[PDB]
Amino acid sequence: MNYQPTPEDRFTFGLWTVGWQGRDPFGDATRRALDPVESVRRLAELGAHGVTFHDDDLIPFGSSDSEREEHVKRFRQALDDTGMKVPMATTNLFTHPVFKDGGFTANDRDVRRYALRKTIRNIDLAVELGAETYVAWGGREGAESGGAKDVRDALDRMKEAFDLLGEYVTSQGYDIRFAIEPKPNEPRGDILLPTVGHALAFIERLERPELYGVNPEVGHEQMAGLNFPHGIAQALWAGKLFHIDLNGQNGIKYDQDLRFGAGDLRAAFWLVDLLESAGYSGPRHFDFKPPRTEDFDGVWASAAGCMRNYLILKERAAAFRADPEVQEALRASRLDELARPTAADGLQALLDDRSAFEEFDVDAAAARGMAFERLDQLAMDHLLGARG
Amino acid sequence: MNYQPTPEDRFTFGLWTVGWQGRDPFGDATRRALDPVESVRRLAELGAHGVTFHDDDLIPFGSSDSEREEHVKRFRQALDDTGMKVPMATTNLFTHPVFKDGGFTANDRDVRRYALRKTIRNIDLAVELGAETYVAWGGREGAESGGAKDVRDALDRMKEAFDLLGEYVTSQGYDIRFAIEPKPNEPRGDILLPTVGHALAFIERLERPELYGVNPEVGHEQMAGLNFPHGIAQALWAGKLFHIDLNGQNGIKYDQDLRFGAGDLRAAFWLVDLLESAGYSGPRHFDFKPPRTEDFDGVWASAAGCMRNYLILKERAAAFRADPEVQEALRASRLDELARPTAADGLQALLDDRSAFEEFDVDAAAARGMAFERLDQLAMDHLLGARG
Amino acid sequence: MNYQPTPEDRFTFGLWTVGWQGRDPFGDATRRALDPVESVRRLAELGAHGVTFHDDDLIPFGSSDSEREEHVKRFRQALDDTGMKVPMATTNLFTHPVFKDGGFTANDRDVRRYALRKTIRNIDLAVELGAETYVAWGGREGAESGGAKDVRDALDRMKEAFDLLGEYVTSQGYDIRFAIEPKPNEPRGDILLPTVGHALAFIERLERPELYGVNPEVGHEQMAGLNFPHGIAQALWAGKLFHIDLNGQNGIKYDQDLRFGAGDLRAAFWLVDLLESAGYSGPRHFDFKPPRTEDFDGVWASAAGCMRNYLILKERAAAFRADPEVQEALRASRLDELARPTAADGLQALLDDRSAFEEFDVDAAAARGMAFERLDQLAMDHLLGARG
Amino acid sequence: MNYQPTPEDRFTFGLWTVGWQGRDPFGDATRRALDPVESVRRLAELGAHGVTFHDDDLIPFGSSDSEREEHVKRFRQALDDTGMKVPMATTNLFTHPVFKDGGFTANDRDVRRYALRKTIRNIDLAVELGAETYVAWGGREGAESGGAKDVRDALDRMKEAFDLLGEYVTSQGYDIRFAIEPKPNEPRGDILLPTVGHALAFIERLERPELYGVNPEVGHEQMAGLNFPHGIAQALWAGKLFHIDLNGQNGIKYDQDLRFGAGDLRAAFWLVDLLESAGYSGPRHFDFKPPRTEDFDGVWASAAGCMRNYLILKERAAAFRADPEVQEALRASRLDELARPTAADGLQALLDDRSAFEEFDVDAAAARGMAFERLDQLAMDHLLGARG
Ligand code: NI
Ligand code: NI
Ligand code: NI
Ligand code: NI
Repeated sequence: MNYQPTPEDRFTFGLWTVGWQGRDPFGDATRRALDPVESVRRLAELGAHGVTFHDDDLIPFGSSDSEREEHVKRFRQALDDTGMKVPMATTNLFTHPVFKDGGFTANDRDVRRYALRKTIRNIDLAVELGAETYVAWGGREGAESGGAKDVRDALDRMKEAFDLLGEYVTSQGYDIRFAIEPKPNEPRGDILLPTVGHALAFIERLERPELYGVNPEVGHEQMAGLNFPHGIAQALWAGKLFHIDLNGQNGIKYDQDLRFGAGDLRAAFWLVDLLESAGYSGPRHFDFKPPRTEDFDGVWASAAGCMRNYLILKERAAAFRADPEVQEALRASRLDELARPTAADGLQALLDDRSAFEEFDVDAAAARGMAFERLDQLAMDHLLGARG
Repeated sequence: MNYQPTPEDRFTFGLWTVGWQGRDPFGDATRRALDPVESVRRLAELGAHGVTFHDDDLIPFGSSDSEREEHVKRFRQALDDTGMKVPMATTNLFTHPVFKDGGFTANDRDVRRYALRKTIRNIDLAVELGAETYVAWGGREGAESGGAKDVRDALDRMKEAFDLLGEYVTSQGYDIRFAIEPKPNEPRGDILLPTVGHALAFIERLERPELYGVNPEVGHEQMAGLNFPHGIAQALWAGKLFHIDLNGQNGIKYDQDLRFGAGDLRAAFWLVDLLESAGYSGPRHFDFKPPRTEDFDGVWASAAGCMRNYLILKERAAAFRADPEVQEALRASRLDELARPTAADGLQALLDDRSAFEEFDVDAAAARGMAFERLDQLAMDHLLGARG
Repeated sequence: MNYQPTPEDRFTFGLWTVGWQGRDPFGDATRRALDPVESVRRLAELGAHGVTFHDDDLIPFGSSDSEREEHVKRFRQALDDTGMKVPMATTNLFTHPVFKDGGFTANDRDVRRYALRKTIRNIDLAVELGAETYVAWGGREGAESGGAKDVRDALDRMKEAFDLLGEYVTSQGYDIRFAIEPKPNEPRGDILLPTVGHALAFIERLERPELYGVNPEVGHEQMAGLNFPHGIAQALWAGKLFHIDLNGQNGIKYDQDLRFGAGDLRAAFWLVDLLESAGYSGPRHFDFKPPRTEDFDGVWASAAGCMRNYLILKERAAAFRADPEVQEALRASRLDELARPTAADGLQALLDDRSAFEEFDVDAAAARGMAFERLDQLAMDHLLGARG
Repeated sequence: MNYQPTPEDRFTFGLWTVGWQGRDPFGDATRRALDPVESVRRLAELGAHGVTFHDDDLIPFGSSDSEREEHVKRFRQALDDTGMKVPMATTNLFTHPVFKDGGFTANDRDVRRYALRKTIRNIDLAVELGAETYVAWGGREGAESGGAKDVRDALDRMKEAFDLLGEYVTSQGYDIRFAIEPKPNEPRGDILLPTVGHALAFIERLERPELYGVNPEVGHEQMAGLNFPHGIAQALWAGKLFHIDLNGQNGIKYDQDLRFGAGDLRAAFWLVDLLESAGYSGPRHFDFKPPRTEDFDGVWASAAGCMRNYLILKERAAAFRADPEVQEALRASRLDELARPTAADGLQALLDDRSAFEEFDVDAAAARGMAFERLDQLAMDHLLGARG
């Protein structure tokens, strides 16, 4: 009755997560840098399936074409030695001062062209390493003040950028899809496409919408006070959940990036329930930061904790849905009726159906209790392993 | 140099706004009810263009077909006497206990059919009164707990509802469009389609998307900590801003519905700037509540205040955009460059353009300051009428 | 290994909690009213220790002196029949329209005098029924706008009110203490004494500070995004935690009043840990609302759930502190060193101690990891009953 | 009719504000470092009264006693050359990795002793430079997880630290007072003494309370969604506002530190109104950050903007309080009655006064409107300079 991860569980980590040195807006690094090769090795030992990277995590900004080759070759050798995969890659368009007003929607046109070239270069690298998903997080696309950015022009520029990227992968014959990662704020005062919904809407305006989906992050939707499982359900409904980032957040404040399971524990339970129920089959990626209070031992403890907490929640959610008492409570709360069409009989039969209105007993309907609290206490008992 | 509204300004109010009696979750009504006919009269005297209604604001729930006719005829006479119009109408699907688990996405199928019949009935009434926009606010669509609602099934049901409504207006030959009004929470723990972005995305999945747009509300996006002007810009970009609701909100807390201009005053300034600049031509609707501390004199003072504050902001934003010093600062901050295509030369020329990457001087670009703070202080001076 | 409450567990409920009819700002009551006598009976059957009341919960506003006697006598008989106690009482100074601008700090002086008389009358009643704690929640003390309330004058008035109440109980020889209940907002735009800290500070300015403490509520501090267990620790440190209100809240939004255990589950765990560890011996009072989706069966299910979730958390926290692996991790994280004085040797020895500064090896100290993540994963394993 | 600051206006800035290089959690510095001597010079040219510093802003961490002397002597010469004063100083106990778990409440006892020695050393320096106020911001005192910190022990340690500091300044005969600066979160998950109220309460438990007050910051109380002017009024009421930090914040999110006037503009108006009305006579200190989008020209523009926006608000608030129409509206809203004692006649006369209860006409009182909306629209007109 234990919780050891296997590469079959598809757990992945970014190089930048366990390799975060602990620098925050008020303080210096508390840990030395990690060689990517060591991270790949340590993570493989913990049971992880693969790793992800920003271009600049793997190849130091300003590297010569040959230094580049050397960096990649060592990385590739660590992957061969461990069996680790690289399912996703992304571009760093936020750290260098040149991106201080954004990458794809910077006001300066020459910066936007440069942002696209830096991206295209890394897409080729990611296809070579086998990635299937290319993520875009526009961390610097946004503003601190109202006049600094015309948002209709900036969306035109954002669409222009993504359309060109889609032209490029289709012309090269690459099999890779894009995933946009929303965040409402930080480091910009307000960021463009702030939530899963804004990114889903945007995508429908691209030339080839089928090439793009979303990469939602637990803590990001919670920084807007939103229900993350609800957001994920809408993305699944639209057919657009191409990737997901897992972590923990305690409410509306700075982006904490705690390990998965920390923060809002019940939201984590309902998220795992939904992913496993909908048969989500992509990576379970952790975008998190071991607190700067920790040494390297606490770093690996924190990474193990991410995977452990997913597997415990997976087991409690599976026990909840398999419990006959729970299946009866779902029927008592009429979840089965929610799944049936309101009016498969069609508009005309509905208009002619007097039991839908003229003779509907509104008082008897209103008196029916929904029985949601007992259902929710059953879900609580199961999460806490208190089923008696 | 004053600020009197005229019916040309297209200011509208819901019957439920100035007619709110002051009941809140912790206290009794502090004001008597208003006859709709008196509200129409008082508002006409204040300079308003028109009024809006929920079915149940105008016709008491449970009214006989003849009481109904009487209520409508008196209303129509007040409109004829004053020249007031009715540009928008909506359905009350949230007050009656029968809607306690929602209208279109209630778990009980018979409640969902009833919700659609109650709606269709009011669409006919709204077309008779001349409305051009039919608003839907699903205030009860949502949940307090994770197991109570499968969100993929509920979105199926929501889409089913809106598709049927669109079939009905097209079969009747009615010229009316729908506008969905998002809200993140309250009165449900979490509400479905919580933000402008989620509603825009949803619409793209309907059978006839062209029939539907959004009706965003200032306070609702701010209850999620989001930038309302940014949200409106995205709706304008998508061609979907069919209506708008104006009011004030002080941050993330219960829905305050203060008069427009109250709450976040700078957001109000940038919103007015954007609406007038984009040539938004629909109603300027106020969805607000005079505080329950007030008597009827304070009610009409609060309603006048809404319109006054819009006209003052309109004048300050127009002065800001006409100021030659501001047009020069916009150029200094490269807003003009934001509006130009990144790569009208096409993908291949970009890939071959060495100044976009191989020979891009990243250090010189990064050193360019954006000059946003002086621009923002110019916007502040103009808002405060302190231009010297 | 089960979780049945007994009157020894000191669980109490307000009449207004299970008796809430479901009216919210957007909808009608969904449940009939409960007779106080039935609530006392049902709660006794569930294992509760006692009940609490507002004056107006027990005696309808505007009751004649004799109707009053009748209401009290029936109540007293239900208490005798069940063994239930009344440890706390409070005043309703927020529902009647007369309190729309507050009770003790209303701008109208005659309303403030009336507020004090209504209070004094109920203190006598509470002493007769045996209450030991008199709670004050100034739900209407505050403002929607900046000019409406001078806050220094209002604090003068608040202090005046509480000093007079203390003069009265000391002159009558009553053994009862007062507890102030903070809330940051709702129903007023901002409420005075918004958090536990503001109320603790205020008390130190009263004539007889020893007579007053706080009654913090889980959801209220969380509506300000604060850490409720931290807040409770500060109140315990000051010797001022005279009572506590338990419930659940999902983040910063309207006051949800969910059952205890719902909302932020980890905060609930750390709260129970602290109360049991500090030996808090007052009532465990639930101030919560069964969702309006529920019928009376769901009401009693929700109330049982409050007590069940406390007892489960109590058992997991006790298991955590008794676990030898956890006691070793606490030592590894230096919690033992936190409890020792920094400088019991005194100022002069510290100034003369060169190992505190001149010869302190700052680099070796900084490299020590705090081991907090493993400790926190041990706390998680224990909460989820996953200890292996 | 313009807005030029003079040293009489008592405007001050921290060295760390205009000298912030632009490093944030996601990106590199965008500006070179500033020599303290140049900042003192540039600020003097802008009209500032003085500067403040952390020990480590002025003397690089790890400096020899002689390098120290050199740094101080150049600084002192810049002060002599410009006439600038140093009214406040503070300690950096948050940047160095040694303070990763706090300074005064770190779990490691040797770190806490070192924190006190680093502090005492800087108090002597501050007294030499003439400061009157010594500020303490415990940015690292707090936790990311529940078990990492026992908050009652940590408050014991915090009190121990401040008592020793007070023993030291009294034994040295120094005339300097302490001011504690609260913040609810960031960089720790939750920080101890999170709001003005918590710090006021804490102080009352110190050995010599009269030596300590608060230094509230606009953005910090707003990160908890609180009303900053209300908070300042409570501090003034307690006699404890020894210093204040001014800046701008857009709601509940990461600490933005925008220039004063940005963020919530109406809160800024009511704050200035209160400070000038209560005769606050300390420094008007700006703790803010010029956005990293800016070059040095935008840095000085942003600093000028702080002072300009204070002087504009000062003029609008003074015009509001001097307006006879406003004085009449204050009387109409009964602000004059708020300032009168509720019961100067005493408890016994109140108990015997039948007009306070037996014969109080509650219905007539309730019908009185408070007239707050017209008052608030007068305040808006004055702020926008739209008085007609
Ligand atoms: Ni994040
Ligand atoms: Ni609203
Ligand atoms: Ni509450
Ligand atoms: Ni700050």
